[PDB]
This record gives sequence, C-alpha cells and structure tokens, in this order.
Amino acid sequence: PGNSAEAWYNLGNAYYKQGDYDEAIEYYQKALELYPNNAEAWYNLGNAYYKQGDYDEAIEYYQKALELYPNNAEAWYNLGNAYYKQGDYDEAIEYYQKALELYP
Amino acid sequence: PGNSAEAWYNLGNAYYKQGDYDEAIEYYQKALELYPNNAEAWYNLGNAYYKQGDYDEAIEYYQKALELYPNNAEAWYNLGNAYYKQGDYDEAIEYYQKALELYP
Repeated sequence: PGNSAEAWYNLGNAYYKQGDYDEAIEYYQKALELYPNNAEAWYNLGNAYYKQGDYDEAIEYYQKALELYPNNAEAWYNLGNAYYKQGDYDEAIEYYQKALELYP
Repeated sequence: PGNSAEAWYNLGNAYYKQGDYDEAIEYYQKALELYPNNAEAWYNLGNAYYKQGDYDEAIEYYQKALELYPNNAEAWYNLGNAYYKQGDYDEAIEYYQKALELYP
C-alpha cells in the first residue's frame, strides 16, 4: 500500500502521541505484519496497550520487544511498570533492577 | 593535616575499591568533618556501609546524599537496593521508580 514498515510505525507513533491509542495499535500491527521482527513496533505497541490499562497485553508485547532488543533499558522499565500496575511487586522489582543495570 | 576534603574523599574511594570498607569509612568521615555538605562523600559512605551489609546505615547516608544532590540517579538506585536488601519492597520500588525517571 503501504510498503515501508517504517512509515506505518511512524504513523502509529503520531496517533500514540495524540492519545488515539486504538488507532496507534492498528498501525503498529500493520508495521509488524510487514516486518514481524520490528522490536520498536512491538515495544510501542506495548506502550499503547499500557496506556489503555491493558497491562497483560503490554507485558506480552514488551516481552517480544525485549527478546529482539534486550539492551532497551526503557522497555525493561515499562515492563516493570506493567507488572507494578498489576500489583506484582516481585516482578516489577526484577525488571526495574534489570532496567537500572543497563544504565548507562 | 590533611586540609583538602577532596584528598580524604579520594583516599576513601581507593580503599573502597580495594574492599577495605572499614578504612574507606574512616576516610569518608574525615572528608565530611572538613566539609559536612559533601554529597559525594555521604553517598560513597552509604555504599561502604551497604557493602558491609549495614543497610540501615547505608539508607541514612544515602538520604543525606540525596538531600544535597537530588539528581543523583545512581544514589536513588542504591537507596532502592538498600531497602530491597531489607525486604522493604514498597520502598525499593518507590526509589527504583525515582531512579528510573532521572534517566537520562
């Protein structure tokens, strides 16, 4: 359409910035259909789900992001945050500590 | 003797690096006697106590460090660690989150 994975990813980001999380998700998913290994699309998808209060979904996507890009301190942080928002303090701490050991 | 707060602080650091925590503490304390507001001496004193397993002492010193130098992300982190090592997960998380919001 629609042949650059980056373009759909950029559009996801612009909707996300505007607070239109539903739209952002559909674009990120299109980026990932073209390019399933796009760690940055998995990550921002996680963020979009997090912002909606769907912490289970965010966790699953963050996990995929981190499998492909394990030096993303910010994603470790947000993974920690997602567990924190579920009341899983043990896991929040584990991932906060991982985020903090990647700095700088 | 012994008139540069920095010199005593540097010596504290060299002992600390060598694993001689007892000695490191005595030097940091001398730095602080000259210069009670030395945030970096309070901080590394905390570290020295932490390394000995005296987490209460480390916390108290980290607190002083952070009152004087609140943008020290690393000190927030180690404060979190000190509470973590005491099993106070609520406080560990609070300070981990503060450390992580100071990055970068």
